[PDB]
Amino acid sequence: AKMAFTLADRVTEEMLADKAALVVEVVEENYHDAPIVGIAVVNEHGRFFLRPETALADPQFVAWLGDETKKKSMFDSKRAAVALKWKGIELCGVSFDLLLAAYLLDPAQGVDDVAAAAKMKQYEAVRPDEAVYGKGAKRAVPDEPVLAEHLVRKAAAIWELERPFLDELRRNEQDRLLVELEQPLSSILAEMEFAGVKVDTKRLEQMGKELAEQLGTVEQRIYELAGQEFNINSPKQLGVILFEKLQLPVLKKTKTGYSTSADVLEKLAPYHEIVENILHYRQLGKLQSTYIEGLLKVVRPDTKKVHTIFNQALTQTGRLSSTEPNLQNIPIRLEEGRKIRQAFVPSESDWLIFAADYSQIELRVLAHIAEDDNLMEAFRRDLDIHTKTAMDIFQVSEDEVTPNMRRQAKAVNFGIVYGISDYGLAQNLNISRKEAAEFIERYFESFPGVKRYMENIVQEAKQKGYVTTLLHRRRYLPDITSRNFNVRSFAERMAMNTPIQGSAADIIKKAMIDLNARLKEERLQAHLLLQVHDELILEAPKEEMERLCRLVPEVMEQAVTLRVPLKVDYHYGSTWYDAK
DNA sequence: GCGATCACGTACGTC
DNA sequence: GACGTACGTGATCGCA
Ligand SMILES: OC[C@H]1O[C@@](CO)(O[C@H]2O[C@H](CO)[C@@H](O)[C@H](O)[C@H]2O)[C@@H](O)[C@@H]1O
Ligand SMILES: OC[C@H]1O[C@@](CO)(O[C@H]2O[C@H](CO)[C@@H](O)[C@H](O)[C@H]2O)[C@@H](O)[C@@H]1O
Ligand SMILES: [Mg+2]
Repeated sequence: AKMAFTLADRVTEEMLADKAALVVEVVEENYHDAPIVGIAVVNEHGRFFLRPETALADPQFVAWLGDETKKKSMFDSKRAAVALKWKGIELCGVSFDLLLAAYLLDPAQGVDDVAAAAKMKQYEAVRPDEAVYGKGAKRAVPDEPVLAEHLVRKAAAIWELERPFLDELRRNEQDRLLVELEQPLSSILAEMEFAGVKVDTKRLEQMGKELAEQLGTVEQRIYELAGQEFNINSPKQLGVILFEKLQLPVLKKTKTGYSTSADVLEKLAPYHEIVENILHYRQLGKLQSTYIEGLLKVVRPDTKKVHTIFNQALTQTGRLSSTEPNLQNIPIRLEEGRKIRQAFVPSESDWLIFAADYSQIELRVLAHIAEDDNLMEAFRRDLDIHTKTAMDIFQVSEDEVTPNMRRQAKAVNFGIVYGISDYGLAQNLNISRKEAAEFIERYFESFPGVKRYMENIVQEAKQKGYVTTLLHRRRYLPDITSRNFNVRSFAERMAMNTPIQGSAADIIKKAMIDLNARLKEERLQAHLLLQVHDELILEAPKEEMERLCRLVPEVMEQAVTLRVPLKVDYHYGSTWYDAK
């Protein structure tokens, strides 16, 4: 049972219709400067397979690819677009992306290939990529006959599934979400990934040296205090030294044995001097392994740039994720690790890094969605929200709020957003369950609208089977009806949190689209480099800083209109570290 | 039997 | 609440 198709040796005009399912196959997981192993086209005139070397060298085919009036339906068009950018070829006219369509229909399905998306509509006339290419290590491109049929079958599925997927998106009121938000964003992410972020490798290498020295020192000190050498990196070996040789108290256990998380070590520090050293060692080693060595491993030696890949179809809440390298988790909390940001620099001379971030976007979204009078007023006054929460739940004036009170109020705020339970809050604040329960109780008394929302949203998830965000993104919560307390509760926390985190995701994605349109209208050279959930990082000529200081915050603040204002802070400097 | 690879638990970096 | 990467350790793979 083979699918019919023409294995063309040359490109013909009927392969260039103004509507087609297109496959530009890039097998390598990381598609940056990666090989395109084959091309497949399916349109009204039939199915075709084209060898990349000839198709991509064909002026007509290249022109067709770049013609915005020639509409293409694809799966993961960003992958193709970026792989083509590295070859100096522009991809335009992508009007439908099955990966993004499937993602929006149900993020939980984990659709990562055409076959997985096709199975949603009982279409199985296509094989999963893994079945054709093999897993991880044994992952190889098969001979042409096998490759060609696979690409043609994927194109054929895309061709057949577009209407069905679009129809369901329409029924879900998500058609604009795909067409006006995710698809345009995909092209923007492609530009961002392709541009990359320049790295000062000399800076990183120098940091590595000083880290190595500091590690050697702490390393020896640890052995001295332990009275013997061992693999500090090993949980088993460490636990034995700490809880057996040194007799430290076992305050927490792990499914496998002794727990040695920083949370536990801090509590053990007063008992023995080795503890602080282990914590320090943990901090330095994390920086050395994950950020210094890890980063230098992925930097391109010729341009000294790192090109992350933003997974736009993975998170259950609509957020993006970042990989190889993950540029969404570069240190900042602690000064030592924060200095790593000094290594992220502008890509051109006399340019600067510009960073803009939303101020408390999640709590502002919560105020809007819950329509809580107290919380909305708080933001209308642009109050320090943690101080305000402390005043309310602890019943004191502003000048009566102590640093510890603000710290705990802040913990409660993070918890309320996470739909946190009394135990979750108790664990984070390191207090009792009942105590944590009282804080939550006081919070709801001060913010009745929020309590009402949390109650109503859980019931809505139960009734509808899912919850939605401002721009109609959805997340199914089948566990919401489980008779298992733990499972159901987790589903409830997700019901309370997804509309918040998800709506914040919708807003910044929209801001990105609005921003790029504005930058183009103004013909600024400034361009986006990264997005870190609630912040946008750009780079631009130093001469554009003044215009960006007004333009970026405004665009981000006006992306959507809520019942409370949106507020954006911004900074700029010679490096990402300096953009503070 | 021996690298190479895979599977999974633990810890920790971000918002 | 949402992520990704590095590590250690035990198990399984691919071949003789
Ligand atoms: O191209 C990104 C896009 O591809 C998927 C598979 O459909 O993920 C692949 O590529 C990522 C980037 O290298 C890898 O992290 C991932 O392991 C690989 O399967 C989608 O999830 C993603 O949206
Ligand atoms: O007072 C009930 C209160 O409990 C929550 C969980 O904190 O939900 C429970 O009770 C509901 C009945 O009203 C069930 O639908 C739900 O499954 C059960 O967990 C709150 O949502 C509710 O306000
Ligand atoms: Mg912020």
